[PDB]
Amino acid sequence: DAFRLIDTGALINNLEPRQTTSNTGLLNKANIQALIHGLNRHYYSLNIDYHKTAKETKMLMNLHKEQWQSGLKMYDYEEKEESNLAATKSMVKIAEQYSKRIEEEKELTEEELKTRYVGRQDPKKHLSETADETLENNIVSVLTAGVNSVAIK
Amino acid sequence: AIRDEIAKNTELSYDFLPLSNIKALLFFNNEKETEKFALERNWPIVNSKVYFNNQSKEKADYEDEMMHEEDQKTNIIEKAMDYAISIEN
Repeated sequence: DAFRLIDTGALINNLEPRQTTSNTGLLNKANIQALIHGLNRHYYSLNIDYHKTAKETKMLMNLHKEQWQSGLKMYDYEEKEESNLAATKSMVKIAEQYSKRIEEEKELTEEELKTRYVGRQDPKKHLSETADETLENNIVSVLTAGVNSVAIK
Repeated sequence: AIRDEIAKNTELSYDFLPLSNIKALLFFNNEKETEKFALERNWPIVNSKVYFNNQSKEKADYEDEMMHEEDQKTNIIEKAMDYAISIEN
């Protein structure tokens, strides 16, 4: 945060509005009590913006030589095996919760439905997210193996 | 018409028939006419034995060059590409 003194003289004659003229008025007001008291009775707090050239931006942004090469680098295959097995197993356990849920859960009063049938930590949604993340990955996995084989030989 | 239907069949079964057997299935009345038909059927009969082995293999190799041809043959590469654009549409 950045600050610039105010003169006591300004505050005594109540001439302080001069310093806060023609502005958007966005002031950080985080931190109060003694700190804020001191600030109001001594300095003025105003915004900080960060300006940078696009030359600077690009140098920083650029990463490794091996960055643009990585797609033919591939995971060790013992880990892909492990991952395939973990996902099939996990969904099974949340699927139990989901079957129990739609036994009933067609009455009334929203919040009660969620406590009765464990609609909190909702199983349908948590399952839909895991199922898809794993599905997309497995497309990437195959894609790399086939390409590696064929491109090189 | 009978001779062409039978001719087709006997390839998938076996590779070797004697001269007599070729004549009997296809119902030729002359043994020499048999050997003549074999050339026209693009089969070589050599030393009294058919060698169905040549042309059949040759035809498949020839069929393999044509143009329709990528999606009909089906590439595993293509499967990933088609799957993605479905989703993202």
